[PDB]
Amino acid sequence: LSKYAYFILPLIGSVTAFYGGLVSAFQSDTKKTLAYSTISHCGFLMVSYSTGVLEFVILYLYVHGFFKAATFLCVGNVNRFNRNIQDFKRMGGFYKYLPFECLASFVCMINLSGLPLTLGFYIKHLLFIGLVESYTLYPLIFSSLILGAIAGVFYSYRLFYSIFFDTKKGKKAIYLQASRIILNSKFYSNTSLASNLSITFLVLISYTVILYLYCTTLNNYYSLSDLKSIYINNAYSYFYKPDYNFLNAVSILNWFVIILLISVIYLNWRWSYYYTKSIDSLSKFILFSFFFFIFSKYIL
Amino acid sequence: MRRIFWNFKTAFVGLPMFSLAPKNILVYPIVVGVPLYTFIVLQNSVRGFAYFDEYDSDVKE
Amino acid sequence: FQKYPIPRYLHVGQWIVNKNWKWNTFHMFFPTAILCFMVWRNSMISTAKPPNYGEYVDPQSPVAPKAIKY
Amino acid sequence: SGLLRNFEKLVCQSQLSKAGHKLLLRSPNSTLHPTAFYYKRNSSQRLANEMDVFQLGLAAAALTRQANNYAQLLDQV
Amino acid sequence: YLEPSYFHETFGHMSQPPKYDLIDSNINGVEKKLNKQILHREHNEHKLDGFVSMFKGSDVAK
Amino acid sequence: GDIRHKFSNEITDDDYDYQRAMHVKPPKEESLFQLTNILSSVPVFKTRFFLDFIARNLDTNSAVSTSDFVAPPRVHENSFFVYHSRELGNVIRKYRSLESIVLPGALLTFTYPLFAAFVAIPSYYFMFNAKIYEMSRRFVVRMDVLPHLEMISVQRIGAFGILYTKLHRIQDLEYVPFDQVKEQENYLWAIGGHGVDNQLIFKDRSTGEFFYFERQGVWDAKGLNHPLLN
Amino acid sequence: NVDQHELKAEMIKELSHYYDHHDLSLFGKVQHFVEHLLEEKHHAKINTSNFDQKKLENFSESKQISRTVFALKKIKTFNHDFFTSEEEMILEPLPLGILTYGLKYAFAGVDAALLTYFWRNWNFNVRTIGLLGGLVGIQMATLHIPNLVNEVVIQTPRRRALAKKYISAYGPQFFHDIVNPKYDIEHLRHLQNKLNPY
Amino acid sequence: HGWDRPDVPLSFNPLYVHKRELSIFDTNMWMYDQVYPEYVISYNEIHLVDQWKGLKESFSQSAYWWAMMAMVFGFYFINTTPRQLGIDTNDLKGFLGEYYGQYKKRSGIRSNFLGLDVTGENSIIQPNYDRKNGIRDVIDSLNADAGKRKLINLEAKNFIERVEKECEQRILKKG
Amino acid sequence: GAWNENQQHYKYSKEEIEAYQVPMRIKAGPCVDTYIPLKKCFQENPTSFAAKMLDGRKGKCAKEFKYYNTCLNHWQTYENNSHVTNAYWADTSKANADGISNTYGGSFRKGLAWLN
Ligand SMILES: COC1=C(OC)C(=O)C(C/C=C(\C)CC/C=C(/C)CC/C=C(\C)CC/C=C(/C)CC/C=C(\C)CC/C=C(\C)CC/C=C(\C)CC/C=C(/C)CC/C=C(\C)CCC=C(C)C)=C(C)C1=O
Ligand SMILES: CCCCCCCCCCCCCCCCCC(=O)OC[C@H](COP(=O)([O-])OCC[N+](C)(C)C)OC(=O)CCCCCCCCCCCCCCCCC
Ligand SMILES: CCCCCCCCCCCCCCCCCC(=O)OC[C@H](COP(=O)([O-])OCC[N+](C)(C)C)OC(=O)CCCCCCCCCCCCCCCCC
Repeated sequence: LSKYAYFILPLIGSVTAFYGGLVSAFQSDTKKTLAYSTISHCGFLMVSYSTGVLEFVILYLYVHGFFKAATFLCVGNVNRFNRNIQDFKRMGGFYKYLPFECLASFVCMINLSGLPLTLGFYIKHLLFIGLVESYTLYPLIFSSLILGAIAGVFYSYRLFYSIFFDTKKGKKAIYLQASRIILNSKFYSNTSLASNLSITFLVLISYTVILYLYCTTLNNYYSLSDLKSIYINNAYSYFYKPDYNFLNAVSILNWFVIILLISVIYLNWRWSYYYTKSIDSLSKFILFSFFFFIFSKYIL
Repeated sequence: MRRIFWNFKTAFVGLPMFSLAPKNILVYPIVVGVPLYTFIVLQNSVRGFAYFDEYDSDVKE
Repeated sequence: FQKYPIPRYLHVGQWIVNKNWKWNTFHMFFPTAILCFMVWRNSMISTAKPPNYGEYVDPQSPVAPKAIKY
Repeated sequence: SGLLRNFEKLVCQSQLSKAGHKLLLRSPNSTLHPTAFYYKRNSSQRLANEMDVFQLGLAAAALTRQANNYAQLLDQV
Repeated sequence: YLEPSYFHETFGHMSQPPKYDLIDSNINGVEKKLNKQILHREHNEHKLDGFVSMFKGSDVAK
Repeated sequence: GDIRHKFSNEITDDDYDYQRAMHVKPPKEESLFQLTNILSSVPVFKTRFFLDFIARNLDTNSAVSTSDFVAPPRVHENSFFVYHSRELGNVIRKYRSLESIVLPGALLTFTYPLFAAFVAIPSYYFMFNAKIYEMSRRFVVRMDVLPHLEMISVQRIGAFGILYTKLHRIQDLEYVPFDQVKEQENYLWAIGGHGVDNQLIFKDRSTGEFFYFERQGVWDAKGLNHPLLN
Repeated sequence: NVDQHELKAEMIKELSHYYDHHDLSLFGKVQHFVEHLLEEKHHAKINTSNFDQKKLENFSESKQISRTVFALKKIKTFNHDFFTSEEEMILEPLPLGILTYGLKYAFAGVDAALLTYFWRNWNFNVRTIGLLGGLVGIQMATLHIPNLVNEVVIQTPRRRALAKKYISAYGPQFFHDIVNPKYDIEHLRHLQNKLNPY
Repeated sequence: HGWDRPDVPLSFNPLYVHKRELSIFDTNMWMYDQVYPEYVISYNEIHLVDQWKGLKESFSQSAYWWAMMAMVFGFYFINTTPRQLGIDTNDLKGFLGEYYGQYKKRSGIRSNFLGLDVTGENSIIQPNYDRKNGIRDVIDSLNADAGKRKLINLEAKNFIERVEKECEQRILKKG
Repeated sequence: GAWNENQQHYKYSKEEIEAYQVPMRIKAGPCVDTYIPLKKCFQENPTSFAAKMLDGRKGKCAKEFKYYNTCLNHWQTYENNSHVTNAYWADTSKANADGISNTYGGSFRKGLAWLN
């Protein structure tokens, strides 16, 4: 029943989401990257509340909390291995020294950044399902929401690749001291077995709880308990029985994400022996995608 | 650790064991099991295997 | 961080390990559990829950909310 | 380089490795002669001011060839 | 596999693998042709009735 | 320095074999289901028909370079070879050939060709113009010198995978320093100038045409050490 | 009033473009136009009086079981409240699983890789085009294969068991009357299933 | 390992020597410490000399993001239709009904239950049942949108009934 | 017959709605009559969230879910005007000519990217 809320929650939420995601896409520190990602997701939570659907707010909160916590633990192990240097400009090649951290960080980042086919993608899609279009500042709000939703790819890819699979930008003492032949044993680990088990169980329980919440809310049979709210809008109609225009708009968003993925994967910012072969791979991937679309839709 | 030493396929515990165990374990079950079981099953059906259909089942609503 | 000596007179918790920590854990957990059990009983005396599934509130029953008779 | 394909017409890299062979490359859109690059009418300034003897000779030869061909065509009009 | 809606939105609807009952083979002759025509008419009428029920049941809930 | 031999329960090198699919290591043994073992054990691959099929398909030996010196066929009777691209030119031509099938295929097979074009326009202008296309336009696929004209024949790649040769006067050629073209084209040199020599950039000043040469391209000493080219 | 079949045919003609037509590409429109000529004619009135029925005594027990399977399929097509969920699943085509879907998309990927290889190397000849055509034809046939195997091996025993359950409860003559084209479909819509607890 | 390291040196906490007068005009402007004293506010972006230069730089560089937001909005504006969003029209006696019911009953300005000759208006926080501002604009917009959606559904029903009647007339007329 | 009606054509009272703990979101819509038997059956058939999330027929709750799904389809279509919107999307010219809904058709713009 507040006009101030109606005006301030979506605008501030969208501005915050855009700002946080954009700054996180440029941060070289891991902890600062995750802090600005948290700022962006808090803005998205504000927007989700402004949509009038509280179930979406609960789902977004749970997904963001679980995967942000797991990513924080992974980057904390990385920082401890790097001896309290949080910037990834002094990292790279940590996949071998931190295998579990690499793989768990991959999973938690693809879930956290809302990459397609993931729970983050589901929560962002739900956010865009219920976004009201009657706001005076809707242009700015929607543009900020789009630019903050596409910003997850950048910071997720940058963090993961720079930490684990970039060149060895770190110091020689970090790598050489952990790679001595005497240390080779069945007990060898640059992290703790307890840390690995904690992160694994955290991810498993997060998946179980998020799936349970999705089944309780997003299923055809709505089984969630009362949220004690009498303001019921029609945002669930577009989740259940959407029209073609909304599907095409979310398709626009998906193709923006795809183009950004193509950019981050294939852009060569530095000279390499594989520069020509990278362009060849891009060309053959484009042709293969076109022919795969042709065959899977028409021929068979 | 447990550096096992085992002549595979030339030893009593191995391929000869695989070839030998089924043919000897399944001797009495196949020489006194089948005849006894057949006698016990077929001694009832001196006149037939038919099930005398009590509770009708020949009636439909 | 490399361990450094700590003054013997200082009652600080830096690198403090008690060799008898198991009995201390026992005698700090179990009585705490008993205290919390007593507090839990006391608070369960004053506890409200909505009706279960298949149960409705009779509006004329004393349990139903009441209005002031001026 | 090819499936269910024969390369009889393909030029061998062994042939290409020898200097002085008699192979000629024919490429699409290959303008190998500048016969029309430096011909322009309604020049603002002198052709000598804007062009040198090489370009002027190219243009003059092209114009002479075209005029002679047209004069040849004049014999059956 | 279970929520391919992203592929439906992003790449459109692809050609599903062929699913058919092949149950009409039980009967043979002109009866099969007549029943197939009846079933095709029923399917078309069912799609039309779904459309008409969607466009008519608007004021049922009051 | 390793002391795993001193202990029994310590991990062995045979346990570190599942990591071979993830860690590069010299081969130790061939597994039962390895591709080499499958090909060398199944007798159907020993038959002549499979051997003949393999020996007459895929890449041909005629296309394999047989020397470290190559003389491409002359573009003109009097011209002499100077410079030729090797693999970047092939990749550029194969990438620009996508416009000959994918672009018409997009028109004839996409439900919304206007949507495809509306997404491709910013992709080109913001990412792909400075990545591949503009470098291809300035890329010198081949360079020969016609001495009678005292000019250079530069063969380049055009939009749909085309090839076209242009003639440029030698006296009109100038050297363009990278620092001279550094700031005005930073994006191109950031994402699309790695395969070409940024320290060897030339320009036909009559038309303002830029000549970029591949770093992996081959130069002929005889053509380069010519009085026309000094 | 008017004939309901003719009225619904006219309404289909009037409203087909509203619900039965989605957006298509140029090649999609070409395929739709081609298939429209090949599509079955939607006839409002179908002459069922030209058919002569054969009594059950001619048919064997297996043929009667097959015909009552078809009768149950007809009822499920007309009356949607007749069968339970499990009976409908027995009577419906079996959904295709990961084997079939991965098979189809592996075929599509192989075709796409081959076509990419042909385009990049310009390997387009009569032999190559024939190979592509044969490959796509074989792939289509062997993608039709899993549905046939599913239907026969799994459903057919289940459908025959369902029919035998229904034969002993309704009547072979009842199902023979149902499969007859002259049977009133309007009466079939309102038929109450004795074998459904509802 | 491999060397007997001495204990952690006292140089790990260097003693700070005050070389400057601690001005009273900088009171609590410094975090005071005997090791590593600091200014109370850290300026990592000191390449901007002032806050006005910082504002100018921020607004100059934020123009790129303004342009990008404009491009995104234009792309979604020439390619997307506004949706049918609003309150659930099957429940109008709820959130919308209660608002207008409260503004209609005016129970906050009734007489005192004891005759104290004071009503709700006699307070700093007092009711105003003739205000016509605030969330009422949004409530009116939601009610109008619900009415519009109901009208669209009614028009669709009328259209389908008209089509059915026209088809019946067409088939019956020809005979 | 009606989509909002359940199998037994029984209307549920306020006390029954309270006792069966109908969520407010369902209560706002018109599908309480079809939702209540489904929830009753699910209470009588306690299944894990995986069973609900995976089963397409909802297992034992088949008929109740069929009625509730029909009601949900109609309810979310009418709350969305998705039938009219899809009719105008399939053929914008024919829908305007027929006047399916002039209120929606007078402010409908498909978009350049979607076949103009
Ligand atoms: C990139 O951000 C920015 C940040 O990061 C969040 C920053 O930290 C900072 C730094 C800020 C400080 C240090 C303190 C300042 C505090 C702030 C809160 C500044 C925040 C600034 C912004 C959020 C940027 C806003 C600036 C612009 C130019 C808006 C960007 C959006 C567009 C350009 C889209 C253009 C919209 C158009 C053309 C609408 C045209 C109208 C129609 C098409 C009609 C449609 C019909 C309807 C019914 C819809 C109604 C629409 C209306 C009425 C339009 C109104 C909307 C508008 C936006 C005008 C700055 C400067 C910044 O810059
Ligand atoms: C009037 C002009 C007509 C021609 C315009 C041509 C513009 C596009 C030129 C580039 C075409 C090549 C890129 C797409 C290749 C096919 C991909 C596919 O399956 O699309 C399905 C769909 C076809 O489905 P559809 O268009 O029938 O409908 C469903 C899709 N929606 C609802 C979103 C419209 O293709 C597209 O949506 C095409 C989008 C192209 C956007 C620009 C791409 C630039 C980057 C090029 C590299 C892309 C790599 C592969 C990415 C996808 C796979 C990971
Ligand atoms: C020039 C080219 C020449 C060659 C062209 C290609 C020729 C064919 C090449 C081989 C492809 C064969 C395709 C047809 C297969 C038909 C299968 C069938 O009948 O399915 C009926 C169906 C397929 O099931 P379904 O997945 O479709 O769904 C069944 C229905 N539901 C979902 C309800 C369960 O059933 C089965 O396949 C039975 C399952 C058990 C099968 C046991 C045998 C071993 C195979 C196990 C599965 C596969 C494991 C390996 C996977 C791959 C690993 C790398």
